[PDB]
Amino acid sequence: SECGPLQRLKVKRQWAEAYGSGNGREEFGHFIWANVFKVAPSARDMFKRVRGDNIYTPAFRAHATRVLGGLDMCVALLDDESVLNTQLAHLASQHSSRGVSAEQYNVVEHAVMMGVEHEIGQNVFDKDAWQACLDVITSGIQGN
Amino acid sequence: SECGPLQRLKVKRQWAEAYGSGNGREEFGHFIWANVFKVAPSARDMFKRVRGDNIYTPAFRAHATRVLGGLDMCVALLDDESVLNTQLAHLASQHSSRGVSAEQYNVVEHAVMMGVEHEIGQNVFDKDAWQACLDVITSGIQGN
Amino acid sequence: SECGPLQRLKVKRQWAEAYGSGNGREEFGHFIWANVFKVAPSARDMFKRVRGDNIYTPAFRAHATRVLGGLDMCVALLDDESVLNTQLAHLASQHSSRGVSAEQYNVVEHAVMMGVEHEIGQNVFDKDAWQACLDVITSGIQGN
Amino acid sequence: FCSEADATIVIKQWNQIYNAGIGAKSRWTMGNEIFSSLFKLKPESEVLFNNVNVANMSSGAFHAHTVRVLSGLDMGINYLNDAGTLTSLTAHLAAQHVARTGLKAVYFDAMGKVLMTVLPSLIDNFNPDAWRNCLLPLKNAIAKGLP
Amino acid sequence: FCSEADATIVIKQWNQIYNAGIGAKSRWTMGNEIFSSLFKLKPESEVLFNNVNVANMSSGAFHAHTVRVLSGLDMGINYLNDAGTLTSLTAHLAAQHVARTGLKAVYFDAMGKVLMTVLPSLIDNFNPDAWRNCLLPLKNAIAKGLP
Amino acid sequence: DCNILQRLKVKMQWAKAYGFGTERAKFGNSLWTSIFNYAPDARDLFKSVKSEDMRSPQFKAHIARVIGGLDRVISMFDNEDALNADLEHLKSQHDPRGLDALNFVVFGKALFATVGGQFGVCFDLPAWESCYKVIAMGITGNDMFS
Amino acid sequence: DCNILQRLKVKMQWAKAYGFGTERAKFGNSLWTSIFNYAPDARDLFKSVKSEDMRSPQFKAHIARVIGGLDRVISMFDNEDALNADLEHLKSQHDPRGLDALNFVVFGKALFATVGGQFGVCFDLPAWESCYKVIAMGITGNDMFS
Amino acid sequence: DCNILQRLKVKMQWAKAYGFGTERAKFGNSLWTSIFNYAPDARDLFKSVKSEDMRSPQFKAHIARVIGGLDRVISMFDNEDALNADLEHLKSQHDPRGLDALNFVVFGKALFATVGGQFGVCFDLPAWESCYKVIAMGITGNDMFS
Amino acid sequence: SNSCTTEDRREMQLMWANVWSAQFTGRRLAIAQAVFKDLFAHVPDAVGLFDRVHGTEIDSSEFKAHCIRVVNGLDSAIGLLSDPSTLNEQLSHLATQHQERAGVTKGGFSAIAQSFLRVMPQVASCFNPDAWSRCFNRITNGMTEGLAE
Amino acid sequence: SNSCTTEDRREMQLMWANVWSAQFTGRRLAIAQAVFKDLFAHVPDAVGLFDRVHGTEIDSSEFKAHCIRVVNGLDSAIGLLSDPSTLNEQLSHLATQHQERAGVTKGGFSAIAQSFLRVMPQVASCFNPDAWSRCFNRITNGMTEGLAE
Ligand code: HEM
Ligand code: HEM
Ligand code: HEM
Ligand code: HEM
Ligand code: HEM
Ligand code: HEM
Ligand code: HEM
Ligand code: HEM
Ligand code: HEM
Ligand code: HEM
Ligand SMILES: *[C@@H]1O[C@H](CO[C@@H]2O[C@@H](C)[C@@H](O)[C@@H](O)[C@@H]2O)[C@@H](O)[C@H](O)[C@H]1NC(C)=O
Ligand SMILES: *[C@@H]1O[C@H](CO[C@@H]2O[C@@H](C)[C@@H](O)[C@@H](O)[C@@H]2O)[C@@H](O)[C@H](O)[C@H]1NC(C)=O
Ligand SMILES: [Ca+2]
Ligand SMILES: [Ca+2]
Ligand SMILES: [Ca+2]
Repeated sequence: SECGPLQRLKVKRQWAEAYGSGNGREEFGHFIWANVFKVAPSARDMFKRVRGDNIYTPAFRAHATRVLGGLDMCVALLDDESVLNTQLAHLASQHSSRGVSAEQYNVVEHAVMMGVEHEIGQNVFDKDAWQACLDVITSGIQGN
Repeated sequence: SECGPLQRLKVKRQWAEAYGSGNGREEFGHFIWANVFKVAPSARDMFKRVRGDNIYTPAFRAHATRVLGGLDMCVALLDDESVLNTQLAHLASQHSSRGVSAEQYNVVEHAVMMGVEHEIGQNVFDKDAWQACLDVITSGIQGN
Repeated sequence: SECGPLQRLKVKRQWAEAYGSGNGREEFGHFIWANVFKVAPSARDMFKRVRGDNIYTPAFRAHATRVLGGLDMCVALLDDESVLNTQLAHLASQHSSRGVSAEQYNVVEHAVMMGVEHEIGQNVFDKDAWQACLDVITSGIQGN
Repeated sequence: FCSEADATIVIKQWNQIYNAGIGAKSRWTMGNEIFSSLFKLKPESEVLFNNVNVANMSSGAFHAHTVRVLSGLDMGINYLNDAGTLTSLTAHLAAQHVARTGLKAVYFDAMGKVLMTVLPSLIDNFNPDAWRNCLLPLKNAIAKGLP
Repeated sequence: FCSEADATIVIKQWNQIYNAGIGAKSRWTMGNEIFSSLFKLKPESEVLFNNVNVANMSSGAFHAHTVRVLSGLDMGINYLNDAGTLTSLTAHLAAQHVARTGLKAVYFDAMGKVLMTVLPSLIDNFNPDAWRNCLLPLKNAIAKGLP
Repeated sequence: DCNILQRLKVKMQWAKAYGFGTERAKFGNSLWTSIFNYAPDARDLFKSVKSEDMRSPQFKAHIARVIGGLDRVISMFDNEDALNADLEHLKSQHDPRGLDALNFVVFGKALFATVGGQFGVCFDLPAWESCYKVIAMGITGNDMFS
Repeated sequence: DCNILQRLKVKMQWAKAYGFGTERAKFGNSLWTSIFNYAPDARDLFKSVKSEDMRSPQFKAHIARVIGGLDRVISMFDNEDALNADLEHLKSQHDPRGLDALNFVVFGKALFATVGGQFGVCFDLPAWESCYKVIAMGITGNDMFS
Repeated sequence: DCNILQRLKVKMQWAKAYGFGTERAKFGNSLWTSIFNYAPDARDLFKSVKSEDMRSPQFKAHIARVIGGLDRVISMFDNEDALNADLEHLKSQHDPRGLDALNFVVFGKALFATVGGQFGVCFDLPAWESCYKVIAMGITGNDMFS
Repeated sequence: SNSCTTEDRREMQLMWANVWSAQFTGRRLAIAQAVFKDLFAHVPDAVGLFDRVHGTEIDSSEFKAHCIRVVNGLDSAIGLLSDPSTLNEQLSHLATQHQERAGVTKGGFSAIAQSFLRVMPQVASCFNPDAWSRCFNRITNGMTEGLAE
Repeated sequence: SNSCTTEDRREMQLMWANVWSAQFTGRRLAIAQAVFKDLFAHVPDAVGLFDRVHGTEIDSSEFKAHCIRVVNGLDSAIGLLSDPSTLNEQLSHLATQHQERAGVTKGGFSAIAQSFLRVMPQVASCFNPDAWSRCFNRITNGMTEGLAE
């Protein structure tokens, strides 16, 4: 599937519902990263500075806050190709010296998809649109 | 445990509650097949024609509709040995040229059991009756 | 993290909420042991006498009742070092001839933690306090 | 036109992707996808939009055209429960199209298939029967009198 | 002092770990952790509690002291929405501390940091801003007039 | 005036006061009840849409087209190219009718009273005055909206 | 202009939007919140009534005095002698403060949004515009309000 | 008397009748309304906390300290060491005031009426009589509470 | 309009649920056999279309299992009237199952539509023939897409 | 007291949500660019602090992406006002991001605080400047812990 103009609009609205205003964001981020470290417990080591051992701490919750904010910036820019590439390159530099594998980007990809679906319901979740447009995002964070 | 006359009656009533009238059937079928492909992702390939890659598509939802209808016919026939064997043989021919392993029939078996329990509650779920009577069903779909 | 006087108080109150008065105890115990046997299906064999094959039976539900009662006695004694060691030694003798590995005690440890969190919510669950004080409990049941 | 329960489904699904609190960029993004698809089913119809600079679908003139087309579609949808007013609204839209030379009723059939194709990609739980029950009377009322 | 919504949060989180249905053992367990921490930030202040046998923090005299300190703190918290009564309550607590020789206002600053450190280890979803907004006016009103 | 912040403000308050479904028609009826009350002479200009009976399907259709035009123009407030192109399109439609520009002043007053009366006390009247001038200037070209 | 019929309309719509009891305080707070949001620099003109904190007793007392002046001026709209005597009295209190008359234009905009937002869709904005001019002319003497 | 079972019983019923928040102050006011009604002469003993007006912040502060003292003493019922130490502390505070011990009898009666009136019919009066004697004995040392 | 509306969809699922037996085939079998008896007595050459499932022996286990499959397929379609996206996919699968069979045309579906219109009021309470047929025809329209007249 | 109360926290999230666009940067970009335009027109030497993100070219893609990051950071902090424990951690991370940059002081935050106080009423309905600044200052107090005056 392709992340076309229609899929970008659908992903935008579905993200806004799942991400919400701010009340469910702590639960939203917790659901995502509990899935990440369950599927890949070995990834916890890269999060030593933000208490990856304990995702219930305020230190990691702020990290999950920043990660979701990064996704929100990308999703809000899916209809703005020029500015989206600039912000994706900024995320790339934030992960450059961390050795994040392409396997892990897909793990977080799947957790984000399970989290949005868990937030808005399998009844409306558009898996093809979400998979194609998160590929565009993660592929930009890995340089290419 | 044995799928006797009493266990067939209990499975009938518990299936009717989980399967319902039609409103929760989409969620019921989704819960089952999300469990199937999670426990055995390799089984997705046999479902190429019905979009096994994306169980959110209308194409796969109709396939899950047919699978649940097949279970409903079998469960409704558990008290009618003669007619049940006829319908089980019809299901057997529908899977004859597909190479379905005995391991997979048990995977779907477990997903159906987790789905019914998730629908009616662990507080009332009769695991012995469900396991013994689904064995009778799957064993008939495999010829023997 | 250390199971200090403050962590013992927090674990006490959080356990009392999750364990409750008696209405949700059947669901509480089921959630725990469904996690145990899923992470370690090989552990079912040690529970032959109490129907470890079928955790829905009244026989296993009474076993889960006794296990939770044992945890309740330990948690209620976390502020009483002398009496806690006596009861922990009683639990040790109840598991002496059963060959329970240190890996399994941590599996049940994690299930209990997931069950309490599932009961009181990730929003308030204190993972460090629960991990440190359950270590004190399990380490006493293993002799040392 | 269509029933109140069907119209209720169409109106709620439409406001989901189109309302007053939606920036015009996504408005003409949907418009461009709709008309680009119409020109792939009936390439003969692209010549009819020369007055609004269809040669450049990124221009202000053509963005404004798709905006007012989608606004007319929104106006028809939001009056599905006012059959008397919808009749007058669609009669006015028909006169605005019958006067245009080169328009065939088959072009509105192709537009219907474009809408039935694009909207499920945008709308959650798109109901094609409720939409057919309401859009098809709209389509015929706008194409009433077209060759 | 502090707002009604802030006071409501402080009062509910406080009753969570301290109320009438709580045995005194956990009462002085919290008291011992609080004062032990105070003596690690300001070791000079431990001498001021010699009259209540601070040399043995397991004694009945010192357990009773921490009990009445936490009871006074509980009294201030439960009157956060009665600003007139809280003023008189804190003025009485101030006189009970100004008369004690060797007490500096900095000691109450250290007690504030001890409470901000210990309470999150005991309270679910500890709100440090709501607690700062209410405890700091309490702390200053009790330390009003201290050197 | 009508800077980018006021344009967003106007889009915000418009979407709220405009609503969905049949409330949209009630807003439009209120707008046009005010126009004809502010200037009863303007009613005779709309005999082509049966202004003699504001409940008729003919005038209800006119109401819907007008408030739909406001909606699409307000929605394009943030894109000058599309906005001016649509305002020119509306100008080419209103020019042949030889309308006194003083009625576009009356339209604005009625629009402010209807939007603000529906939106509540947080209605930003200076922003609506400035941004309605942009709309009326595009439709009439008259520099009284300068 | 503000003829006698427009004065009756304004008195009627004011009395409805103004209300009883604590509704007046809420009405006054919205009016002055809108003034300071329309023109944040005008806030520094009210340091004499502690405009730094709008919920302070000093500024709430000023709010009460202003909407009390509006209420008494509007009530006297139908007696020229008493009305002009009070406008002259209000003029003598504001003149030595060297106020830029443009702020009285901003005040009018906030008054219209507040009364209109409270009264609803049938708010007569042209009537309030013309009659507020009479008030602002009486207070400032500036022919900008002529 | 006042065995360990009665001490737990008293702690139970106290926590229920004492409540949380502002109900705590209503309980305390009721307790002291009963004391002064049972013995009007006792009111003059509390002029240092402005008993002349039981609604004053001075007497409300006294009420809070007293019922807070009951709470902490009842909470220590199960630890003799801390209990007696705090009762001695309360004794050293009440001794210099030369109080007639008959008022501590009045205090108990009012406490039973207030707790039982708030707790309901399951109030254990024998347990409260026995365990209040332990409290009054610690504060006064008078063997009339033997 | 003769369209199957959302209102008619609710009414059909009500007419269907008040007759459907969720646990025992006794009621499903009775309705199905009665429909085909009505179909065969009105279209005599239709019995030869079901030679494989013993159409002439309505009480055989082979035709009992076929009747259960037909009613199961109609039950799935009636339920999927609430989700027309999935319904359109299911009606296509049913269409190809009735394709490549000479004798299965659009005329036989109009006949079985009459069969249901005569069987259903005998077993269903509060039966609405208007609302029933509008959505029954909607269902058969998808089942007879690539069939002869 | 001038403290950011729970009441003020609710009001700020209301003032913010009624202006925030959850799907398109058009409203976020407009507010941010308008804030920095106000900041640069009041603090001329501040533009040199953003040489890396093309501060002089407010309409560049580089400064558009920076503006989106600033508003995203403020949006996360306003939401975290409901969870001050996590907020304190996020405000520390923002502090070190503004540390080790000569020219970034507590005076620039007092200036951008004025910038927001002038931009927000133009775009926000029912704007409360008192409640807004009390919690905005609470947010900046954590962002300027280890900064110069
Ligand atoms: C796929 C979308 C992702 C997004 C939107 C994202 C976003 C972010 C953001 C905004 C930060 C903050 C950086 C800073 O403030 O210095 C961050 C940090 C980090 N991210 Fe990601 N990230 C993504 C994927 C991943 C993955 C897949 C991994 C590893 C498996 C990862 C590992 C890290 C690490 C180790 C940090 C450092 C945090 C610290 O120690 O302070 N990221 N990420
Ligand atoms: C255990 C109870 C099962 C039931 C009641 C059931 C039922 C059905 C039904 C009714 C169909 C429709 C066939 C048709 O209309 O042509 C079907 C198709 C199919 N089934 Fe099953 N099935 C079961 C088990 C399984 C398992 C365990 C697998 C594989 C792991 C499987 C794989 C398939 C495949 C590949 C198709 C073909 C679908 C297509 O491509 O159109 N089935 N099944
Ligand atoms: C970690 C905390 C644990 C607690 C509080 C606990 C508690 C108990 C209690 C109270 C009994 C009842 C003994 C009796 O009445 O005779 C019991 C039995 C038993 N426990 Fe545990 N246990 C714990 C861990 C484990 C683990 C990790 C395992 C194995 C992986 C285990 C395996 C068993 C077995 C096999 C029995 C025998 C039950 C029977 O056959 O009657 N226990 N446990
Ligand atoms: C739901 C479907 C449609 C709707 C709601 C619709 C509505 C509209 C509206 C509101 C206008 C502008 C009227 C004005 O000038 O005020 C317009 C213009 C026009 N439409 Fe349609 N329309 C639809 C489908 C079609 C189709 C299928 C065609 C095929 C050729 C078509 C051809 C045109 C043309 C040529 C114009 C004039 C462009 C110009 O101004 O140069 N429309 N339509
Ligand atoms: C929230 C903080 C505090 C509260 C609520 C509090 C309250 C109290 C109370 C109720 C008493 C007993 C009064 C009585 O005799 O009836 C007391 C005693 C005392 N407090 Fe405080 N206090 C606090 C902090 C501090 C701090 C920081 C110091 C530092 C030195 C301090 C020093 C003392 C001393 C020396 C005594 C007397 C001990 C004795 O009786 O020998 N307090 N306090
Ligand atoms: C912002 C202000 C206005 C907007 C957005 C607007 C918009 C519209 C629209 C969309 C139409 C329908 C064109 C068509 O579909 O053929 C229309 C028609 C018309 N407008 Fe306006 N209009 C505005 C103000 C006015 C005013 C102030 C007057 C006169 C005082 C006026 C007089 C007319 C007339 C006479 C028609 C044609 C009625 C008919 O179709 O018979 N408009 N306008
Ligand atoms: C438009 C209708 C207005 C009315 C009816 C009105 C009414 C009043 C009244 C009754 C007072 C109290 C005078 C006293 O008792 O000393 C007052 C004071 C004042 N007014 Fe106005 N006012 C209006 C507009 C304005 C405007 C637009 C401004 C400035 C932007 C303004 C500036 C002031 C000032 C500075 C004071 C002095 C406050 C003090 O320190 O006592 N007024 N006004
Ligand atoms: C169980 C019974 C009682 C308890 C627990 C109790 C407790 C207290 C407490 C905590 C204080 C505050 C001491 C301080 O902070 O300085 C106090 C003060 C006082 N009590 Fe009692 N009390 C009791 C009975 C009585 C009775 C029966 C009387 C007299 C009839 C009495 C007379 C006083 C007086 C005069 C004061 C001082 C008032 C002042 O501060 O000016 N108490 N009591
Ligand atoms: C609402 C009306 C109908 C429904 C829901 C329906 C449904 C079904 C279903 C589910 C099957 C099973 C196919 C399989 O398991 O592979 C089937 C088979 C069949 N149907 Fe229908 N059907 C309908 C009407 C008709 C009519 C009117 C005819 C002929 C005039 C017809 C002819 C057949 C034939 C020949 C078969 C295959 C027989 C066999 O497999 O031995 N159907 N139908
Ligand atoms: C509420 C106020 C502010 C917020 C929420 C905020 C937030 C942010 C954020 C999220 C970043 C991105 C850092 C990164 O991605 O690594 C950033 C960068 C930066 N900020 Fe702020 N900021 C604020 C005020 C200020 C002020 C007042 C100044 C200077 C006077 C300033 C100077 C900078 C600089 C120099 C950078 C780095 C530029 C670059 O990376 O090219 N910030 N800020
Ligand atoms: C197509 O139009 C694009 C959009 O630019 C806008 O519209 C054009 C018509 C001009 O008015 C321009 O000033 C506007 O900014 C252009 O960017 C693009 O270059 C155009 N393409 C071609 C091939 O001309
Ligand atoms: C410290 O105090 C501990 C607590 O015992 C109780 O308090 C003391 C003061 C005595 O009154 C005793 O009778 C009480 O049971 C003692 O257990 C401990 O030995 C004391 N420590 C030292 C070093 O004296
Ligand atoms: Ca990927
Ligand atoms: Ca099996
Ligand atoms: Ca362990």
